Amino acid sequence: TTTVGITLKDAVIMATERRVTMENFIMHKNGKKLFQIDTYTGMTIAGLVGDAQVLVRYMKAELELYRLQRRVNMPIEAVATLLSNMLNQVKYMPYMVQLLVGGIDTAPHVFSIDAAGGSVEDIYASTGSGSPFVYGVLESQYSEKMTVDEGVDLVIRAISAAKQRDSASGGMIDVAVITRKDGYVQLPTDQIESRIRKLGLIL
Amino acid sequence: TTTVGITLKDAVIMATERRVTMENFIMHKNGKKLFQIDTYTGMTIAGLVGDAQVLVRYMKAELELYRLQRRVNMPIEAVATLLSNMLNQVKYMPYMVQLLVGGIDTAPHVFSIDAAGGSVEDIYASTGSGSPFVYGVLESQYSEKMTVDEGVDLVIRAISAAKQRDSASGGMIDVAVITRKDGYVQLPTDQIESRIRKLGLIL
Amino acid sequence: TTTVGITLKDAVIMATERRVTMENFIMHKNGKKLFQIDTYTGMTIAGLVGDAQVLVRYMKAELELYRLQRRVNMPIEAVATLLSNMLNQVKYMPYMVQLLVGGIDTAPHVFSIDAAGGSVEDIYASTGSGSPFVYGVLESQYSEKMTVDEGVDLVIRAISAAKQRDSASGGMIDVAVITRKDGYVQLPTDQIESRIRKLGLIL
Amino acid sequence: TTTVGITLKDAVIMATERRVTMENFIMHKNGKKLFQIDTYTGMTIAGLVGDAQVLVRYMKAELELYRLQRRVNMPIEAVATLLSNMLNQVKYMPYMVQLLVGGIDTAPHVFSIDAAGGSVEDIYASTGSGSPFVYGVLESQYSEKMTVDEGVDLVIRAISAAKQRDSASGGMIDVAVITRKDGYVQLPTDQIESRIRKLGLIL
Amino acid sequence: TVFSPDGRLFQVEYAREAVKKGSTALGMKFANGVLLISDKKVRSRLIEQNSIEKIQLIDDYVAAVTSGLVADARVLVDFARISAQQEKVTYGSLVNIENLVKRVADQMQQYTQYGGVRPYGVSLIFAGIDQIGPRLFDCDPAGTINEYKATAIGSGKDAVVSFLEREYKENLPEKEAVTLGIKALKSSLEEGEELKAPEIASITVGNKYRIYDQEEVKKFL
Amino acid sequence: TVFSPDGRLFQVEYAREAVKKGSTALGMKFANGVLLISDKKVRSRLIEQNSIEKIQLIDDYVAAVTSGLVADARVLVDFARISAQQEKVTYGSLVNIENLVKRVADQMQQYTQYGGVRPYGVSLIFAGIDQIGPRLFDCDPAGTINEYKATAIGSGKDAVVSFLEREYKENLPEKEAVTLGIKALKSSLEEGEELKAPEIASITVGNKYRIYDQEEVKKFL
Amino acid sequence: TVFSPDGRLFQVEYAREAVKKGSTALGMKFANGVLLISDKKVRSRLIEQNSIEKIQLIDDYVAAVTSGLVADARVLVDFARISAQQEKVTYGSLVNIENLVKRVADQMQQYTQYGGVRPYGVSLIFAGIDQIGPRLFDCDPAGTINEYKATAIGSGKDAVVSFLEREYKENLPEKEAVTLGIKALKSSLEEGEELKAPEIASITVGNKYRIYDQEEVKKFL
Amino acid sequence: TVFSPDGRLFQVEYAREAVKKGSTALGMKFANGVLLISDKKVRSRLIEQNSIEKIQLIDDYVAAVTSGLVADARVLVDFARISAQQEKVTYGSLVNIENLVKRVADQMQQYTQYGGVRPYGVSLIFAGIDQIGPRLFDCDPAGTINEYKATAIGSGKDAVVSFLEREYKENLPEKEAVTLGIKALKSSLEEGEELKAPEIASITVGNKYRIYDQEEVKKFL
Amino acid sequence: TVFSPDGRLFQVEYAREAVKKGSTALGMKFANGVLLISDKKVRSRLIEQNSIEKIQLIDDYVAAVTSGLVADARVLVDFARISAQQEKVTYGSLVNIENLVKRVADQMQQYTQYGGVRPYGVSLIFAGIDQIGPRLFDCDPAGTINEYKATAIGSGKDAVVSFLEREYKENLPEKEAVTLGIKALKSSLEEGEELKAPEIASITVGNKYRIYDQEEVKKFL
Repeated sequence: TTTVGITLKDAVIMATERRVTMENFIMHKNGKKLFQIDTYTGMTIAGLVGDAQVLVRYMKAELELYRLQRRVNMPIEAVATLLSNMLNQVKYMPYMVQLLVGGIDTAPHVFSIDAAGGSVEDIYASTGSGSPFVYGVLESQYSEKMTVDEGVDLVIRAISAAKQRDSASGGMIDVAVITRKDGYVQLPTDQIESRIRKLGLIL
Repeated sequence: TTTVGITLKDAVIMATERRVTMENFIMHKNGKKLFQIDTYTGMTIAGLVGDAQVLVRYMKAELELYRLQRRVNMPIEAVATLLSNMLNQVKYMPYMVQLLVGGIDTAPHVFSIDAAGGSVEDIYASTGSGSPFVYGVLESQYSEKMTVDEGVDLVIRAISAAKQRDSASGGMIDVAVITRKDGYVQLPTDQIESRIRKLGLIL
Repeated sequence: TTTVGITLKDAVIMATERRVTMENFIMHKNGKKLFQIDTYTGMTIAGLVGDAQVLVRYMKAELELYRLQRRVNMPIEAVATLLSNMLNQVKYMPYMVQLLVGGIDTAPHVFSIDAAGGSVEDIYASTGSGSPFVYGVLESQYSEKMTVDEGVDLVIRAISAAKQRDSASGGMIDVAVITRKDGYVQLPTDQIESRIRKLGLIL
Repeated sequence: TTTVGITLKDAVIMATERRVTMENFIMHKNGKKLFQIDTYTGMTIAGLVGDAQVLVRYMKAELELYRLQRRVNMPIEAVATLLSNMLNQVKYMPYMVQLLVGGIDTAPHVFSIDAAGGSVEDIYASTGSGSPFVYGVLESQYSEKMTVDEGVDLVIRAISAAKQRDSASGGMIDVAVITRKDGYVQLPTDQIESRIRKLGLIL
Repeated sequence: TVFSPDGRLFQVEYAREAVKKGSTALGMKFANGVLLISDKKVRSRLIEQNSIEKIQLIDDYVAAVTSGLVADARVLVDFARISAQQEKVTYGSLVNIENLVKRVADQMQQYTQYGGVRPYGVSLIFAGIDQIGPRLFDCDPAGTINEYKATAIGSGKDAVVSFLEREYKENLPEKEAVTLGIKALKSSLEEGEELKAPEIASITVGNKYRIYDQEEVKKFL
Repeated sequence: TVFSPDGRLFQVEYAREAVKKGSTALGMKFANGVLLISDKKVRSRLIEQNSIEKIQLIDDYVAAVTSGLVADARVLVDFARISAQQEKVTYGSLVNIENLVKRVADQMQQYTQYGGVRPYGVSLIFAGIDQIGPRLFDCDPAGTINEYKATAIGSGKDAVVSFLEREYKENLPEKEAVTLGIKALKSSLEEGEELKAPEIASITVGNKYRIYDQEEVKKFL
Repeated sequence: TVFSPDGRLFQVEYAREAVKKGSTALGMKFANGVLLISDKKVRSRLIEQNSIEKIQLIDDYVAAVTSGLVADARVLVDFARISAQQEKVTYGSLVNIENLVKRVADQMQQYTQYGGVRPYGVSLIFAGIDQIGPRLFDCDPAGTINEYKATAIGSGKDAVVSFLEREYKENLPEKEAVTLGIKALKSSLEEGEELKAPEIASITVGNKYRIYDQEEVKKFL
Repeated sequence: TVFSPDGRLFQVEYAREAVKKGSTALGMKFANGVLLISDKKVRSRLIEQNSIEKIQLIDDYVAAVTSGLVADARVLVDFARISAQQEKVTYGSLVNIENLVKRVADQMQQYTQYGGVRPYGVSLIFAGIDQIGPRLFDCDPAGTINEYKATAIGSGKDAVVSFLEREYKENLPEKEAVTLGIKALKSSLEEGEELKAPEIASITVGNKYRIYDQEEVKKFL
Repeated sequence: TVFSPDGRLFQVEYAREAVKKGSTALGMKFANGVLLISDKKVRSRLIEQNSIEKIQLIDDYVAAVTSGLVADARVLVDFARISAQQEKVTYGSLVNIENLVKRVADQMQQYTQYGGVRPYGVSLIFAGIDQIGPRLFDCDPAGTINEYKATAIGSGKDAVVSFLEREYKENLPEKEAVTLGIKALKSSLEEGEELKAPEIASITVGNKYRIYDQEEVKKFL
């Protein structure tokens, strides 16, 4: 399982593949690891499914409530922080999970969060089993001067690479791009596999 | 022990075998692993009996209460999520069990749940000691364009196979098919063994 | 220590031997392992004495109270279930015991209950140290077309065999047959030892 | 340490030796291991002194209180049951002890209770570091057709045997006989040592 | 709540008043089952009709109808509901319904003596078929429970109870039974002529509860 | 609940009134056992007859009958029931029945002094045979308990108590004992002529309780 | 809070009074959705206009409006909010809206009997579309709940309710529906002529709620 | 319970009233022990004689007799029983009896000031021989305790106490002591001539309590 | 605290009285910030001048001023203070100031219904700039909260509120806004001519709060 969030100009793109496995026993081919969490933000799950899912629900509801009560959306740094607090608070009986949360408020952001509530922002970050491989192609071809369209390709490549060197990753790679103009939008399956074909990639 | 849920067109089929053992000492030849849990939904138990049984009872009552109070049946993704929460909430002192819940609300569904509250939907999934062997024949011959009858056969064959390669599974295999039209219906013992015979299978 | 329950036509027969030991040091030659628990129901204890005993008392009273309050006897499946709930609810600090509860409500019944609340009904079942040996003879000569007399002998033979091959089992074997006509009746010592002799058995 | 209780016709005899040691360091030559617990009942302690003692005080008082309130003495099986419940109720942080309680209500009795609350009645039974030895001569010379006097001798013999082969047992052997006629009566030290002499025994 | 110099709990008495001011309902055992019937008196056109169900199921084999403080009634019903589930999950089957009602009754009885808390201003009747057979019980604010052959509650209790007291037919087959009932209900509250649209449901040994549809009831009306 | 200037608990007194307005019942030791009898005064045909059992079993060897606030009584009974089991499970045997009644007596006594709570408006008598022999005790709202040779409770207490007080025969054999009793019961409440159908049960040393069937009781009636 | 000799909880009655002195609002089902409309009566220029929102959202598919003690209404609203999230997080979906109102209702019913605590002097109505479809419920201080085809609350309840009671049109398409309502709202409280600025919001099956903008409402005004 | 403007707890006073209306009993130290005696006044033939024991044992070497509200007395006695056991199990021996009474006294004293709870309406006297020698103490509802050479309690307190106050003989040997006692008791309550059957028990240093048998008591009678 | 027959909480009303008897203060939104102004009326020369600060900071970007029972006011403020910190520590920033005030209000509303406790006899106003912009809220003892363009509180509320109600200039720049303010404050309480020394503080979007020094305020004075 590999996911990645990347920041650029006036957008943030998040993508993951979706193979859920039990050791070597790949039991589920189409899991879901990318979730819209708020009008202008998404989250990627990686780690132990149970812990991940309930955490997504909490976050989701917690956000919606805040919105209503404050009449405004919660800032990304704020959501990251809340999540940081929740995780660390129970560090000694932790939600074995690795979260990546991205979104755009006044500007784009993407924070990497660990099971002990350690929270840090970067311009792009990968999470999960295939992390290294992607971190390689990213360290290699990522440029802040890229277009939202160039990005989606990069991302797709990056993951397709990790899909090659990591048995724990696989299945249809899917991406969502969130911008202030159109909000959080998840690209259409066909369009994605199309770029795959176009890029000469596989699976 | 082996169970299997499968999805197709406008129905879902679930079946299991029924041998209950203590290591190699096969102590009970006719246990029950298939349970109807609501008018349009069923559940398969796999793992430690004590934990499994109590979970089936809780599930049973909880849904019935709900039906009465909400005047409508609880959706499949809902029961699964409910179950998910229950299990995860106590992951540190888990119900050693592996559940498969299928049913049909607006459409057929079947979810795989693990002892930590990890829940995931697929088009078919097997559970228990003989899962692999069935995942094989299923992966080999399952087609979503199958008829409710072709399915019931497929399942019987799959389970039979596992019965061949797994000493933990055994006994009379039994299936229940659930459709919106007739609801949850458990096939008559003779009709099953009949199919066994016709299929040239054994036991 | 060995106990056995056997179901037939319109009755349930239950028997156990009665040697209580501490490893090899056989300390008590006459313990009791068969107990009537209600007008039409009995139970066989096997495992840790302390736990077993207190478990029998709770069961005893709980049933009596139920009878008075509901004006009817608790159904066998019901008592099994209660026991199940009780046991499982404390799985992590279990009553190290193995119970067999037989009786006759609308029809005969016999349930095998484990220290984890696993409860399953069979047409006959053995419990205890020598279970294997008796499972052997039973598997060999039991027939649901037997008369309650043939049964009482079968049971005596079974336990007798076990006594041969298991140093943990011993002492005077004693049986109780329960029927709707006469209720729970425990056979007189002499009658039991008489059949032993006639059969050419021993001890 | 070795204690023994024996049943015969219309009386119950109990006796123990009285050496309290700390491994090989025999530190207390005259401990007390026989206690009258009620007008017509006694108890023999064996195990960890501290636990034993507190257990004797509880039992003592609990008994006296019951007499006063119920205007009748507590039956032997009752006091046994009581003890049983107490001990098992704390099996996981047990009173490391082995108690023998005998007495005579409508008839004589003698129960063996273990640290897990397992209670069983026999016609005679020994407890302690030297149990086996006594169980030997007892198994050899005990006869229910004996007289209270023959008994007292038997007991002394037994304990004297155990004292020979078990370094943990030792010191003056003392006995108390309890009958309905005279109640619980502890035999005079002299009368005991005299019998020893007469029997050609030692210590 | 305390005793009057005449040995009475005035608060519980007053609570009874509130139930008298409630709608009228009744039930009776018949051939091989039991049936319930409540007068569904409606006002405005703006009310969502059926939604004002007076007869509520506790489980497929047991229903109850209530009269008195509506809020109180509801909470009381739900208590019965989870209580029903409780027994099932522990014993694996609700063997004797009489026990279910006893438990909800004790609940009520508690507020009859535990100081600081107002008594449940409601009475209700349970009916359905259990391990023993068709059963019918009623329960007042005091926690008093009784089993009947037939009975009623609410406003027109006295009236309707008498009619039955005189014209109740032992093992009346369902169709006639529901008739005798609707007639009895009628006579009672029918000082105001129009019976309106009564709410009726019934069950018979061997199967689950059946609620009568608008047309079917209109047939007996 | 507090002391009046004359040293009395008015609330407890008022409670007593309620029990007076309850049904009449009695019990008495005889030959080698003891019997209990209560006047089952029924109203409508619509009541489920026997279901209104006044004599209740606490255990095969001990029963009790009550008079006063029906609700309070039931709950008090059930308490006595579980309380009985308790002794059995811990000691392995209910050796002295007096204790059981004592424990239920104390429950009541508590409400006699613990501030914010109304006293149990009910009195009952327990009878049965224990380790000592046949036993008969009565208990009031105050938690006062006494052992009798014979006694009654409820409405016609004074009347029937007197009858016995005069014509009670010591070791009267069962058949006549029940006779003297029913006669005594009759006299008392029988200002209204018809004794109706009495509820009677009896146990004798050596075995379990026996409840009299409709015909058998009608034989003495 | 206790029962009056006539079977009434005076406190709850008094509470109702407080609600009558509250702003007027209403709601009604229409074509394929439901709408809410409250009379936003403003005083000083110094008030921050819109900030005094009477129609509040519980969740994108369910809103509710309230009348009575403002503080009590708010706290109650928030309760409904978190309670909504609860169902969403456990079941994964708020399937039946009727349940949400039921929960808040019971919250309120508790203060009707648990001694030391003043009842919630506020009534409110919930409206939105759930799994069943468009739904409309009202709730009083007594915890009483009912589903409607259309209804109102606050000061001009009686008035406006009658207007609808007469001129309510079953499946009225949004535009006309909002018209019939504003007219109805008008007639009622409009003893004082000026309707001022009404607050209105509507949702239809298939999508999220929509709040009407100042101009859009002024169009119907 | 609070202070009157003259510094008195009226409730404790009223409680005392209740003990005055109780039976009459006494006890006195004599030769080498102490003896207790109470007037066993019986009514009906129907009472189970001896069962109405007034002198109760706390432990073989200590007994107490009580007067006042029967129930309270009972509960207070059991308390003293377990409390006696407590000292035995912790220290291994009830060295000073004075301490036992002090604890139960304190138990009573708590109700004298702890708000919402009625005072124990009973007075009792403890007698027995402890490590110090033969001892005699009395205790009232106020928790006041004192040690006597002889004293009485209950109804005829004032009378019987005066008799002793005048004719009490210091080291009177048992036989004469019990006589002096029974004489004193007689005179007192004996405004009604018949002394009936008194209940008497005595213990002497060195051994356990001895309860007199019907004939033995009838010998001094 | 309970409802009067006309639906009012007399205790909360009375509380309001206590705040009317407090000092006068006000605030209003202006150009691109908001200001707070309170009449600092002093008595003895012996007071430590400035130490009697009426305008208090909750955080560098939000202050509040209060009126009514001083003790209540203080405790309520500290609550707001820690409450503020709380949001910062969990979310990392106080995004919406409206929320802060809601919390402190809810704290007040609880004492409006939770039995045994006296409501907070104080009202206060919160002002500062948050994520939305410059904001102004007032809060009364009932827990009622609203946002204003401008408003006052304390003794001269009605007076100063009217003056603004009439002469309030929408986007008035600071210097003139404070002027209009001090003018309005004057008129009101200035039945006693001398305005004494007003306490004034203001903040503008983009930065932290600024408290006016003695001379700066004296300049507008």
